[PDB]
Amino acid sequence: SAVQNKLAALEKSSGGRLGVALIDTADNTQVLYRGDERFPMCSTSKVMAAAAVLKQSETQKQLLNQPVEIKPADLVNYNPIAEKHVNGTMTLAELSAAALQYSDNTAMNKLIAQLGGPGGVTAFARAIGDETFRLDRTAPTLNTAIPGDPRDTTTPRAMAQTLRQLTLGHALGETQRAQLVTWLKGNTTGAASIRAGLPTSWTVGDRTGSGDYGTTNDIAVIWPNGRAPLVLVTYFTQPQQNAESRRDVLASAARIIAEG
Ligand SMILES: *C(=O)[C@@H](NC(=O)/C(=N/OC)c1csc(N)n1)[C@@H]1N=C(C(=O)O)C(=C)CS1
Repeated sequence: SAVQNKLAALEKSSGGRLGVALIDTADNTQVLYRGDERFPMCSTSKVMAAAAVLKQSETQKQLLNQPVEIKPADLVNYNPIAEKHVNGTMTLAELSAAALQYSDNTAMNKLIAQLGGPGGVTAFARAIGDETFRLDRTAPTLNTAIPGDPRDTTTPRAMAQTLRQLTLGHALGETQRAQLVTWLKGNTTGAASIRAGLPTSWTVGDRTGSGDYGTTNDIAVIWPNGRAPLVLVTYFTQPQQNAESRRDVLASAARIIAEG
């Protein structure tokens, strides 16, 4: 397709490896670029973890208000919200918001711990039909993004299908799906990523990720106006261990999708 040549040229003009999956929920048509290659998910894995806790809350009705202690030993590499509540508590709802809206890695680990370890996150993926997602490590080591490492990876096609079901489908209960939508719409870390490539009149919720090898990720659900919503995954990683972030590549991929 014309879009695929447009993305291949963007990739060639980036020096790295680009993966894209778009779901047009008008006719279930899809645009895929390296859609079945594995990419390090990095902090985009927070969507699966937060959704898995939301699924638990369908049975445990008060689970989101459960306080969780934040201890000095819980702190890791990037802790913007959790560091404000050390020696106190945060609720699972507050931890979910911190993970999904500020990329707080301590919050992600509290979600993982609530699910019984990384295997509890992968389990929820399999329970909703995602046979590709795998979470193997806690934060921050899940973001090492080493070329060829199968750990903590998924494919663009699989993540796009999962994100649809979580945010627009019925993989979650209605109150839970709406809460995840509110959290994603309120993300603060995505202004330079997919959001920067789309028309200003489209509503977006997304969740970014980054890691070594200049790994720069964003997954988003997009509501243009008066038409069927979109689901877009843009993953990008580079050959150099110390490569710089390239959020502009995700913005440019979204623009290219949006054109077609
Ligand atoms: C998720 O992607 C998080 N990334 C990391 O913690 C990384 N460290 O892993 C050892 C990392 C290495 S280089 C880099 N840019 N991140 C958090 N995610 C984001 C995000 O939204 O991209 C952050 C900017 C805070 S770290």
